[PDB]
Amino acid sequence: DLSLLDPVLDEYKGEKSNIIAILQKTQEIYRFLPLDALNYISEKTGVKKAKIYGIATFYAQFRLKPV
Amino acid sequence: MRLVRVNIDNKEIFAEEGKTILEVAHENNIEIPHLCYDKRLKPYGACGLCVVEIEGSPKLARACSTYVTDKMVIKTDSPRVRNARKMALELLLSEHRGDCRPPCVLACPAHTDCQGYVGLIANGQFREAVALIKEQLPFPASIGRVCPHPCEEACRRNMVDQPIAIAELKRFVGDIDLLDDGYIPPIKPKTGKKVAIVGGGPAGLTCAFFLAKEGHDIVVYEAMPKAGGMLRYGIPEYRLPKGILDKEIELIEKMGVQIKTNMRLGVDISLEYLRKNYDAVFLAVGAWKSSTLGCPGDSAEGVIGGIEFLRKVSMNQPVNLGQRVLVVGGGNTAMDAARTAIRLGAKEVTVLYRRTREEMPAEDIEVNEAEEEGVKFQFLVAPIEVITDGGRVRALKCQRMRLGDMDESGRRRPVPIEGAEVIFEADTIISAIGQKVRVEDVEGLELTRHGTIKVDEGTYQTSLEGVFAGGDAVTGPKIAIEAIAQGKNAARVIDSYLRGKLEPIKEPYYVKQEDLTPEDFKDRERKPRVPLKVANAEERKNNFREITSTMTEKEAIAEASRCLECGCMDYFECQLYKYVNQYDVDPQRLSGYKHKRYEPQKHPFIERNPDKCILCGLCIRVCEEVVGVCALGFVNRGFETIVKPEFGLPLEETSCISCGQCADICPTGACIGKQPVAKQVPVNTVATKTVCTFCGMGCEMLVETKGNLIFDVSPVQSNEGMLCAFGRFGIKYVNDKDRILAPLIKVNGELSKTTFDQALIETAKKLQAIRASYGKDSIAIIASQRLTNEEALLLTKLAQKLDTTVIGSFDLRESVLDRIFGLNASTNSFDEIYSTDLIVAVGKVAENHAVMGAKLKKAVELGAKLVTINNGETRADERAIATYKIDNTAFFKATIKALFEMKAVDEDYVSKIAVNLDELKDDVKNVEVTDEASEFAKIIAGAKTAMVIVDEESVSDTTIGQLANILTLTQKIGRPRCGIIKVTGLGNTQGAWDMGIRMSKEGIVKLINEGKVKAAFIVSEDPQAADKNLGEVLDKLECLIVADVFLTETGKRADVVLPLVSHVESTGTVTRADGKIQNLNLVLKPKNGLSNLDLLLKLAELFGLQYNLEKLNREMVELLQNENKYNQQILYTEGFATPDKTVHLFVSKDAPAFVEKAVFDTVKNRFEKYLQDKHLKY
Amino acid sequence: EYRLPKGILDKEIELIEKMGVQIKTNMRLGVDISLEYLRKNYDAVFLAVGAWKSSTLGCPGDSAEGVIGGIEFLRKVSMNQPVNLGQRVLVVGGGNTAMDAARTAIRLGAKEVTVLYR
Ligand SMILES: Cc1cc2nc3c(=O)[nH]c(=O)nc-3n(C[C@H](O)[C@H](O)[C@H](O)COP(=O)(O)OP(=O)(O)OC[C@H]3O[C@@H](n4cnc5c(N)ncnc54)[C@H](O)[C@@H]3O)c2cc1C
Ligand code: SF4
Ligand code: SF4
Ligand code: SF4
Ligand code: SF4
Ligand code: SF4
Ligand code: SF4
Ligand code: FES
Repeated sequence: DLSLLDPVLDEYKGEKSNIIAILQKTQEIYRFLPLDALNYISEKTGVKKAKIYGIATFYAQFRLKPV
Repeated sequence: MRLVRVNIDNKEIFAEEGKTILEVAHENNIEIPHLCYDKRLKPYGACGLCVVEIEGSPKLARACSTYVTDKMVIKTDSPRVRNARKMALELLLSEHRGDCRPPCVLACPAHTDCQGYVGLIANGQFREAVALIKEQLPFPASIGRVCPHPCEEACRRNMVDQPIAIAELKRFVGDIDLLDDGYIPPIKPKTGKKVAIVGGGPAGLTCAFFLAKEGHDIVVYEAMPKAGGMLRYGIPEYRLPKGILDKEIELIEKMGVQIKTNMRLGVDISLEYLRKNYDAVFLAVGAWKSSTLGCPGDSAEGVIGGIEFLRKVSMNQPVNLGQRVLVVGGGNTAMDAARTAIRLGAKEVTVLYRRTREEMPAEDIEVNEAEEEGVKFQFLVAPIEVITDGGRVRALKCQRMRLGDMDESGRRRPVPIEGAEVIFEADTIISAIGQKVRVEDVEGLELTRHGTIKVDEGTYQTSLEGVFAGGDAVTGPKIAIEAIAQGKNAARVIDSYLRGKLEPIKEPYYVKQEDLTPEDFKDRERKPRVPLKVANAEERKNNFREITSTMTEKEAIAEASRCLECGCMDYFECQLYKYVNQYDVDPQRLSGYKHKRYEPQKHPFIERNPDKCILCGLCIRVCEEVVGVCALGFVNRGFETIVKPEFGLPLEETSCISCGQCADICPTGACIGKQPVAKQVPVNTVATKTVCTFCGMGCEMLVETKGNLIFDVSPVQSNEGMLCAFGRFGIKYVNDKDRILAPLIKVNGELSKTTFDQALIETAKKLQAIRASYGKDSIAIIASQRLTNEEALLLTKLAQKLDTTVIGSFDLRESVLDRIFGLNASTNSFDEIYSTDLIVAVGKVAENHAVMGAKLKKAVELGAKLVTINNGETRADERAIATYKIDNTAFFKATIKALFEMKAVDEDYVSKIAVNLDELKDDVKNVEVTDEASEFAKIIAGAKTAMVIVDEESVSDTTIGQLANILTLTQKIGRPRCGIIKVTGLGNTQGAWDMGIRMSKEGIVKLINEGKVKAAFIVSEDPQAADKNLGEVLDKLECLIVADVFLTETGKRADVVLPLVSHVESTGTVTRADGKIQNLNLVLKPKNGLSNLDLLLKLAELFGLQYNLEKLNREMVELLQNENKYNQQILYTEGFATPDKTVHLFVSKDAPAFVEKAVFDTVKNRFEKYLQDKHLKY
Repeated sequence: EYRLPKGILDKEIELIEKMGVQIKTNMRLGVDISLEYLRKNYDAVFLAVGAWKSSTLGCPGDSAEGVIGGIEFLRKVSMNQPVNLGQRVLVVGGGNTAMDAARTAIRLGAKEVTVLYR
């Protein structure tokens, strides 16, 4: 699913400096960061995809594997 | 500004303020290591190689970030700095998984670039392979014939099927080189130094070869009648023919070496003579005294030394053999003597060795071959007595021995067996148990206990000052390549000594992979080795004809294509290797866990290797800061960090545009750009600066070639130092083997090859027949826009000679700017993008031209304002203050009306400089002003200076005319930093238009359709492939003549097909999109020997036109001057080029703003099709 | 050219020039060079000008446009100069000039060529 992130992306829109918060909410929702969800975030907010992957994999709290 | 006074390495410098220490040291010839520093990017500070010690500061300061202040004392080579850099390099090496030089190169005693010339053979560059061999081996063919090839024992292909036939390939290329005139390396100017070399063997000849290259005067004193050493008087003719040796020695003599034969040291020449009249003396006498049998009766007649017997045989001197011959020994001498005796008519030849077969110093192949020829062997047998009856040897008594214990070698020691004795009947006994240095030749020298000359290791210097030694005279009997390596090292040392400073040989440190196992090559394709052609044993045991024969060219290429390419492709341009060589790095002390993350990729251009990444971040920083695509990024954190594309996807699945900047900026070969050649090979190339011709930005580049093949392309650090996908990677068509090199004419309804004269005659007669039958203006010339200015001018001259005004191009769009301003040209230059206040990028400016996208990014970063007008998404919309998505030119009419309404147009001045203003006001009086148009008008009016960048190949002419109107109304034309710049689609569109090619595709097609044009002369265009609808149009031509690089789909239907050459094979002049005149240099000579200008000049001379490059250049200069366009950075400064000298404001009806069109240029269309097939962007 | 290729002629003339003969082209007697000049600075003068003036038709209207001399037409064709041919060509004569002109016109794209001999 991708509509679950629709409110979060609507709350943190207008500024591309809130990507960590969006990633944290996605991590809470899906219990992980699927590549399709990262793609949807990258498309919706306008931040480059490599930046998204870097910020996601920087922290040990974000894990990209299904539970 | 202020001038700061600094002191770097005890040298006072007066630098400028706001400069880093790195820049000051670079501009003052002080070397500071750096790995993560680029001039276009902000400082990073990762590698920590540029640390320098600044007086007054306790910590080492990075030279890439610290700014020079007044009264600064900087030490860039203090021991603290050296230790810091060495530790950083050791830490970087601890995580490095690479191979600086392949195991084949390291196993060769001469360290010949085996991978290099093998790969050059696999590409068809035989002369380059020979030249690479001669950098370390002056005798390719001779050594390739006779060498145990230890390199094949270390070849990594042993782990897959079978080691590469390196010796066979070297012999093949040596034979090719000797067949024609041989290759002589360049000779440095004469240094006035005389060197005396004693001995004409491999060591002495190698020293002469590598000292004559330095410009010294070389004389070689040789005792024997002919030079060659044991390569001539040792190795027999069936293994090394003497004609090859003579040819190689003649090649050496062609370099200026004077070989005085029949001169002996101590007999004809004394050592004092050489020491007095020569600066340096190199002794290569070799071991020329065979060991005696060491048993009673060894002096009996019928016992002869092995090397003496072989020398007598080679010299054709009479020897005394018999029916029964025994050879005592197990080396090369014993086997050669046995086989020579077999070929000299001996009925039985038996070789006696004191050890067993396994410990035989001779090669297994030689022993097996001798067994096939008929040599018998006795092992574990040593001589103790010679039974002679009447002064002649009758037999020999041997004592059988057995392997008792270990020895000095540590393998096994043979000891005698008591009570075991055997009598072997003997008519001849050849004692070949080894050779020793002749004591007479080495008089007055300190001798090693073994009998060889004692020299200082690493300097090859004897006890006497100025006297050097090497080869078998120093090391004892070894293989020939060891002697050649000794000669080369001694030559380098002697050159250093002659220059004044004697420096011992220093062996570089290489990064090598020792954890490799065959399981790493389980996926490689298994290919059979080249067969060895060996003469039949029965037929070869009677003559001295050569046994093995050289491989064929097809077999050589197939064998060289089996190479695994073990060595690093970035070896000759890796800076990490240079730095670890500059510092005494000890990597073993810090070696530990090392990542293995390299997985092969399918990208056709860029190859990434995580195992050689030093994580400097340069690729990421250049893809993000300069290019602006941001397709790379860091992944993970800490020791696990890795540079990966977007979401770890393959580079083709990301937004990467294949510019190659990441490959060009990488220091340590982790990211590389694949060479446009058949087989990848790390070679030392030569770089020539030329100009890209694939669009009008005219980016300069350095083409790096080796032979007649292009091996790489690098950007020039002019501004952003960037190249797009085309300029960087589409140069691959130069090496393409599908290029036509000979003309084709229609015989019996089929195209077949002919000569240039006949083809050009046929072309001229066909054009003349068309003109005669169908009258004037019946021949169309459709010339590509990648030709030089001279070629376009010559085509215009020829069109005048054919009485045809149809001179145009299928890539040419209808012009609007010459009807407004007077000239179809860009008003300003690319240098005013940075200094303009507002930039209006119209069309796919960033997408089509990546370099222009980077330029716009830099300009906006500098302070400019960007407004992008397009229909779809653009990469420039990230930094644009206003973005407009339009599809009609009503937007520009509404903008004009909005400008008029807010009184943003000074009507007095505009009416003074621009006629046709009442009609424009009437035209825009009825359109409806939208919010977007009003905002754009407010932006345009509020800008002091404005530049309109228009992608000509994706923007309709109505849009260009409307933008010209907008610029004229707001008075943004004819002034510095204001104007319109057209980015043309091809390299020389502007030059072609200036020369006289000004007919669009539509006009030519219409003329053909009406039947007015009956013949076409297409120069490097592809109407058939690019457009299907043109296929019927080309059916209306009676005669079609095609001048193309490739046999295109439109060249297959022509009557005459003339071959063209690439732009790197043709010198001339091109014109940038802004009007700048640039020079096309000659990177390579034309493959067929005829340039495009030469071909067109021949064709024109067939019509009576006497022209050349200089005359055409002069006419081009006069043409540009007559239009006031020559060397003018800003156009219409004084007045516009219309006859009224006023602006004819563009009044027209609405139309689509942007158009999508194909590319008719052959090479650009082919590369675009290639990129589309590979799913790549640009 | 289909009867005598000009490459062979060029090679033979180059062979002649290799003997020391200096061939000054584009020099015309009476226009660039006067006979007095040659008679003054040369011991002997040999004139090999040849017959280079085609005969006119000798009938009224021979000067009308579209009527061209045979050797002049062949010289224009050989020099690759543009000639004004047409669908219909008639050659008046019966010598080598007439046949060469007819065959050249056939190869130059004329639909029908007719030779008129008295
Ligand atoms: C029978 C035989 C077979 C061999 N087969 C092979 C093989 O298959 N593969 C391989 O790799 N190697 C082989 N070798 C080894 C190779 O031939 C030698 O190791 C190599 O040639 C060493 O060359 P060098 O210059 O040290 O001395 P050499 O070539 O032995 O001699 C150098 C020169 O010194 C000259 N000289 C000697 N004394 C004087 C003096 N007083 N004044 C002036 N000049 C003098 C001699 O005339 C000679 O030309 C073989 C050697 C022998 C003897
Ligand atoms: S990247 Fe440089 S240091 Fe590493 S193996 Fe290749 S050449 Fe050697
Ligand atoms: S000279 Fe001998 S060791 Fe060196 S590359 Fe050739 S065959 Fe191998
Ligand atoms: S495969 Fe090629 S590069 Fe590797 S060791 Fe063999 S010859 Fe050298
Ligand atoms: S080639 Fe691709 S990844 Fe490399 S710098 Fe260019 S756009 Fe970025
Ligand atoms: S791949 Fe990128 S980060 Fe790694 S060494 Fe090359 S340029 Fe530096
Ligand atoms: S932008 Fe144009 S000139 Fe520059 S490299 Fe690309 S194709 Fe060549
Ligand atoms: S820290 Fe300055 S170049 Fe790396």
